[PDB]
Amino acid sequence: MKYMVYPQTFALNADRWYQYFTKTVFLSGLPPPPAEPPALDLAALRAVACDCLLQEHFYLRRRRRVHRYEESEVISLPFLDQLVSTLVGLLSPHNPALAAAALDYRCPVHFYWVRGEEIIPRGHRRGRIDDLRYQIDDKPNNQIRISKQLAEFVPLDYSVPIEIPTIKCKPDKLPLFKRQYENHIFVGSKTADPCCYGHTQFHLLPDKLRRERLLRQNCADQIEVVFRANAIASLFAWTGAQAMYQGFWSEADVTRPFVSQAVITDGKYFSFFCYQLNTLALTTQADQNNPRKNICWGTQSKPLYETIEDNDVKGFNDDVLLQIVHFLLNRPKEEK
Amino acid sequence: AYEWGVRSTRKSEPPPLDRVYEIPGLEPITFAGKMHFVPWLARPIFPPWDRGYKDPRFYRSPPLHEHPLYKDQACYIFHHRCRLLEGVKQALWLTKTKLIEGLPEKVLSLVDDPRNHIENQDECVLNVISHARLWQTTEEIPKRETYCPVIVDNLIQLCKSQILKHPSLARRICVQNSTFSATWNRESLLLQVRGSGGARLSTKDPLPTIASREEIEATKNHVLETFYPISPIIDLHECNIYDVKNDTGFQEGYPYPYPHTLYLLDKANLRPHRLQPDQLRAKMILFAFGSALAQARLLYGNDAKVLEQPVVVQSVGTDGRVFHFLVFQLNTTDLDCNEGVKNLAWVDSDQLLYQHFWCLPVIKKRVVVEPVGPVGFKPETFRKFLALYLHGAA
Amino acid sequence: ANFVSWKSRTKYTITPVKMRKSGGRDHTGRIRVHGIGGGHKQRYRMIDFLRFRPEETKSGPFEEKVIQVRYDPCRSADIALVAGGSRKRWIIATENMQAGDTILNSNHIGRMAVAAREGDAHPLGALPVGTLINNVESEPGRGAQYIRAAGTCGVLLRKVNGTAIIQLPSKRQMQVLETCVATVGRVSNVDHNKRVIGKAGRNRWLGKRPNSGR
Amino acid sequence: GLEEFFDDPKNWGQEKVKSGAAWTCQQLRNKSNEDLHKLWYVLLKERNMLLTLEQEAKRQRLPMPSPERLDKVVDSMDALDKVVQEREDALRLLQTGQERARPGAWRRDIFGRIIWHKFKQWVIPWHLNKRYNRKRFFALPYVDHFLRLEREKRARIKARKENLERKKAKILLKKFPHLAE
Amino acid sequence: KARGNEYQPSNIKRKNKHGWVRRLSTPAGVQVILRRMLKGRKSLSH
Amino acid sequence: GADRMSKWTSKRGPRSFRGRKGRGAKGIGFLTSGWRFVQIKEMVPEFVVPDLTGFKLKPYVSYLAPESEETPLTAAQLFSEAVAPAIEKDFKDGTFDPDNLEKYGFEPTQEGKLFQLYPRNFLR
Amino acid sequence: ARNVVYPLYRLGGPQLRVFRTNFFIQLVRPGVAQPEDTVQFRIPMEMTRVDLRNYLEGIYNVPVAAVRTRVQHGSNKRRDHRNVRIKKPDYKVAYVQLAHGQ
RNA sequence: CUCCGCAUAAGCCUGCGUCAGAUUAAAAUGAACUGACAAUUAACAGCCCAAUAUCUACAAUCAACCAACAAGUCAUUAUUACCCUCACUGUCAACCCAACACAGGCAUGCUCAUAAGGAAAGGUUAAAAAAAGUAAAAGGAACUCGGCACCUGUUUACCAAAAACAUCACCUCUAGCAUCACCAGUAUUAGAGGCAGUUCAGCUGU
RNA sequence: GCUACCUAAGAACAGCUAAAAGAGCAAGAUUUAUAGGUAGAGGCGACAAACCUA
RNA sequence: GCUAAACCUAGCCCCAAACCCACUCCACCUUACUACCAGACAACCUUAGCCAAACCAUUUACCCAAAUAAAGUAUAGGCGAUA
Ligand SMILES: [K+]
Ligand SMILES: [Mg+2]
Ligand SMILES: [Mg+2]
Ligand SMILES: [Mg+2]
Ligand SMILES: [Mg+2]
Ligand SMILES: [Mg+2]
Ligand SMILES: [Mg+2]
Ligand SMILES: [Mg+2]
Ligand SMILES: [Mg+2]
Ligand SMILES: [Mg+2]
Repeated sequence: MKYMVYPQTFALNADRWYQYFTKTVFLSGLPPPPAEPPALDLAALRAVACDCLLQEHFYLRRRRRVHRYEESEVISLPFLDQLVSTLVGLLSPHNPALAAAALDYRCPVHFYWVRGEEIIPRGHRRGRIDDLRYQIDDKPNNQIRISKQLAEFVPLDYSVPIEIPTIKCKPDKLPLFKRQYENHIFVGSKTADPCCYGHTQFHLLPDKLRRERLLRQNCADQIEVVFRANAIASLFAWTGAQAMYQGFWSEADVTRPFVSQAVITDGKYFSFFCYQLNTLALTTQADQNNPRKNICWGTQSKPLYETIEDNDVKGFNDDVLLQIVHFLLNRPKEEK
Repeated sequence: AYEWGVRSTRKSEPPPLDRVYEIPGLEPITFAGKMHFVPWLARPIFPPWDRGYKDPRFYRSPPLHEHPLYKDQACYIFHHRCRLLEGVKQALWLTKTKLIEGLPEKVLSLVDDPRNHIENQDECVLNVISHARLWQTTEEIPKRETYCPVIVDNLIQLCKSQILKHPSLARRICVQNSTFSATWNRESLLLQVRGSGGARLSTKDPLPTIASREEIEATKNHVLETFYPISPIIDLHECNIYDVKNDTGFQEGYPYPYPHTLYLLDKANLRPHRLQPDQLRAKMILFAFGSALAQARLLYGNDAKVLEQPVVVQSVGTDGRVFHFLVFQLNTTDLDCNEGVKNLAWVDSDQLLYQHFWCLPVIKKRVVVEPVGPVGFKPETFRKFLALYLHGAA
Repeated sequence: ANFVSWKSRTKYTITPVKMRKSGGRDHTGRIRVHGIGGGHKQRYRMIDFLRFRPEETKSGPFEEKVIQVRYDPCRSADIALVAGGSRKRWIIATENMQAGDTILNSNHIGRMAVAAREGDAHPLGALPVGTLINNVESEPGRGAQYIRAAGTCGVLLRKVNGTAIIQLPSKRQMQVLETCVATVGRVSNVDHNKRVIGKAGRNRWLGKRPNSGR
Repeated sequence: GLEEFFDDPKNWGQEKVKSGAAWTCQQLRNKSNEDLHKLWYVLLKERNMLLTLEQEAKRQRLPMPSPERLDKVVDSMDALDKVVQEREDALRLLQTGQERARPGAWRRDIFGRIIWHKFKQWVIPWHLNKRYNRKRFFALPYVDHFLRLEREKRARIKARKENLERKKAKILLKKFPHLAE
Repeated sequence: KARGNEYQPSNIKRKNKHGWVRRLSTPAGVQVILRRMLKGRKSLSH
Repeated sequence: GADRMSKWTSKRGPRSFRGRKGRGAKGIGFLTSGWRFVQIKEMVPEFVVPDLTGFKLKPYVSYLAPESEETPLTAAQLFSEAVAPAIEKDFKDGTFDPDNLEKYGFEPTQEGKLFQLYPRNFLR
Repeated sequence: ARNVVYPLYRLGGPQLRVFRTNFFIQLVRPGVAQPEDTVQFRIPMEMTRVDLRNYLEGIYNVPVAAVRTRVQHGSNKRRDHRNVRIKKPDYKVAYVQLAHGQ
């Protein structure tokens, strides 16, 4: 029996609980720029971004009526697919790694890990020690897998004063439920695939977590929590699976950081996250005197656009678009 | 003549009415006042009940003839699920087109030189096959409903890496969920083609005309082959409620109005649900013809004339392992009569990317007879796939 | 739940229809015919026995092309998918019926005996005297109920005063009107009888369970 | 706020909490409908607080302070319902002359008993209601004998009770002879 | 080899076989309910 | 072996039984395709809570209160206090006529009213 | 409200309103450890979580973020002196999470 | 020691959680009995869907090649109608049907020897008889009812034999037809009947 | 809810010769979960005159 | 000396007399006690065997409106039993 961890969750303040399960410290902003001692056609990237935003909303003729409860799967989902599929092509000249990268569409990502212990409260097994097991079954809208690892954002032994949140009750109160089924460690493709490293992941929040619904449920403060919880869980699962694809596990911790990036949007508001996996030693034994922490960087959600009227996009934010480009321009450092 | 539907399964006939109804001037006492049935009173006759308002979940539609779009003349609609009995031969007659085996010299020439081939093309193509047939999911053996879409998407992504060499490739996008509609008459038969499914490769510029005027005129000698006693409209949806409208699929101002290529997937796990090779090619011709006709009617109006500037549309059809390639030129919109100029279609068929794939090693007497991976890979097929993609940008 | 017959479809189609086995029981749930039970699952193909059935708008004789000839689990004879105009249907296949062949269905009686062509359907009166026929109907337009099994064929002995005398496969004379359509030739699978079941297990596959009288 | 569910912090721990009398029907009858509507929620919040205290007392295995407060609050809310129901009842009689708010009818059931059948609300007429028609609001002749047995069973019980009462009266006279009257 | 284990509990079977709706479905079943009502059974049916 | 006496509830039976049976809560919507539940705002009961600020009545009544006789309200008493005065004045002035019962608050029918007395269409 | 017929709603009809709700709830101490923002209640069987959120917000002006409910089975094991089962009543438990970080 | 174990389904219904007990097991800590208190929180699962017409020949088996027969779980379109949202219920346990020396029964997934789950000995003595196991001189079945080594399918028995029944083939018998079985079949069909290894060598507490 | 037969829609079956698939050693006339049907003048029965909650 | 013993009520029986029953709210014919969708299923038809004839084969009883008497009479019946 293990806990089903849902990256896209309705649980209040889920990000704080997910930080404990993954031993992740969350910092505001993005990672420090990579120290370093073919111009970017911003006008062509803005045009392509608006040609995908307007194709789904306006130009494309729909045979049937699109209801409010289908917009996320009928308009938002196809838009994200084209936006990623086109930017990667346009940015391939600037980033050679993109030309050989693997682009996935709604492929599953699985990570199974043990964190902490519990005393069985009831039954014939009462009193015995049992490991707390967790499983993440994620399905990012799009994700880019490369064959060469990206560079770290900070050193492996990087430390911060921020403490990792704790919980005073059982994880079940999040709420979290237990189920027993196949334990999968999956990066989006089998181990035989040479593209076993993660570049960027694109997540579309489900309609159930839409900003409008959260506002009318007295959960305005939870708008950012949903974004953070999605990033922490998904990127931890992705980087953790990547590290376990290289033979690392709780008793043989990673000897180098495993980083990945995520873009989390609801179709209009975008958030950008960076995650560095520094340790897999999360069991009570392996984590006894482990100083390493996992780090996640994130920004506050910003609207890509304000409104769409007919064939005109009003309020396009180039800052949000450029941030998407910056994530897609990150490349694995070449050797001497 | 044997009638279908046994009596025991048909609704029981109404019970014999009480004889008090027969007697004139007598009002049968019924249980309607009680609001429930009793066996000792006569059954009431209830007037037809109407809800009196609209309730979507309990809506009833009017009789078919009363529908506003009902027409006395039937229209035969070809859609993604239509399977033609005569296959390509029926498609050639329906579209008034002449078939040429193989692809055009201009298209193939693009891939003739090595400078256009992708680096490690065979190694890259082999990885795409292994990813879609083996690595993509946790399942041991991925099914056609998953690998067939993935293999085509990845192949398009592989061909999309040539934007570095050819900057014109930046002016094309791949559109999902687009639908087009074209209506035309053949020998007084009203025909329609409603296109849906697959991927539409759109470009900002029209494709060059494959055939010169001299070849276009040579088509007059060609006589459309006929099949008797099978109708040209067999296996088409005979519709009486329809709208005779032409739709390219996008509203005015779409930056990518020209359909460069149509990708059609036969992603059905069960073999009966899968189209036959010839039937799939017939769907490619009609969809390619439908997209071209929608463009011609848009630019040149609803008139039925030989086009001064023909429209070229390409189509690729596959079930994940077998690929079919098509280049269609819409020379004429005057389709009502068989005689005259005819459309040209270049078709390359039964092109195998790989003969077989082994997801698990074949072991006989504890010896690895066959290793996992593509079997009988034929890189020539991908060159034809690359040639169609490069066409118009190289 | 009480027995409900699967034979409820009211509209003809060539799509195989899912069947429900009876197990030898009638609607009361009691065994009526013994030795019936189990077997392989079978789908029903609606066989059209009124060979001369023109399309709704069209009338008069018409032709059909044999798209396919295939095995039928619901009968001993083989069946043929025939396409004419815009309509397809299942018919019984003759001994030499083959894919691609064209067959004719006519309801016209010529002044003399028209040439006998296997797989065609003409009125008994039109058929030459002394020709092998199959799928004969008792009454005009009733539909073929006789000589429908594999390899069976009746002969048209004589035509007298608007009626035809035919010999059924059991060597019994039958008299029907001359406007009764029939099919020229023997039914397919002439070698049906030759086949040996061989194994008791095969009987179970055919849906025939043990039947012990005493 | 959430503190409304608990008593005045001063009262916590006190053995008793002095409270006034419960509202009587006559006192409430003088009040207006708008006042009764406001009094209901005043009583409702008090009832929830007392119900909360009652449960916590069980959890703490201690006696509830001043338990009669809950009895008084339930009495007042019951009186408020009666006063408001009487106003609606009287108004219904004047405008419609209907004794009951909910329509119904006397019916026989499948067992032969006579029952008052309360009507339910439906979107379709009864003759088209598949589930409603399955109900049988009549009894067949085979029910007649069981009705007689049920009636005779009732008569036997009634006869025994009346006989017992007369016997008790004779026992009473035996012990108290002056009661002869 | 097992003995006395004829009962293989199934709620669907128990309701369908002996349920209230089953008893009312026929006149004999209705009389079953009537007899139990007369006897004063606490449970008229399953 | 089955327990006949115990109350039948949604906890008992197989998965189909447990899902179908409820605990008496009123439905607030319907199920669409894909077992998606659509909640109808109007079906959800709206609590009408008044403003209790500056409200003098409290949960209890002071014991120093004159006990009074209990007189349940009746239709006649309501008529004499709410409808009789208006008719009495009009009768003296001769304006009163039977045809105009509605002037004094009589409702010929309940149809078209938001709150209909019979059949009652409003919650307590 | 409980033990009262609900007026049937037709598409496009007026809002359903309850002027004097007869729902009474108990705030209870959690038997186990709960999050700081979680409040536990015992409510009637007929009260839905939607009712409880409106009930608390409307009557007590308590901002409610999330509400979850469950049906606690009451033991039927106890037997009286007549060997007749004694039923501890089933009750519904609600878990309310306060909004605005309260 | 492991014979399992964990989970789901089905069944069961609070049935070893806290507190208390004068109740209970061989046991005046334990407690599955009694009293009080607490508890299982949905994402898993259940609970689904507007109408009318129309569409649906091509198995599965790594589905590719070579093959078949018992012939197969998996599909629509047209027009009309439709703007809304996350309710309700299952969620505990050492558990069920039994038998009252587990005598036994019990679907599915995973683990394939366990990371999970368990204790054959109340103490002693070491008589007979009895049960099981192990070892056994020489011999090696001696003395004992009897050692060990016209096709197919069920049955009692079991190494089994035998017979019985079923059944392929075979044979006769009845039947010229459709809308509830036979059969959505049609005499190459359907139904009802009949079918006529020892010895030796070798090993064993027999 | 046992059992016999049947219906609907499911499920299970390691290795070894392995052509042939077969109770060969150890994929079938096999086993098995669920729901339903046949009721005592009866049902069901590869028929023991057996079984149909002793 | 233990185990126990002892008790007088609970009610019940037979008559008489009188023709009984039952809509707080809510739920309940679907898997009863389940707020909320186009029904259609509809009831009526000799009681039988058997107390006995010492078997059994026709044959005997259970109701139709006043206690008594006519009268166990007329009468029926393997003219037997018996009615
Ligand atoms: K239990
Ligand atoms: Mg729940
Ligand atoms: Mg779900
Ligand atoms: Mg559990
Ligand atoms: Mg252990
Ligand atoms: Mg022991
Ligand atoms: Mg001992
Ligand atoms: Mg020896
Ligand atoms: Mg001897
Ligand atoms: Mg020897």
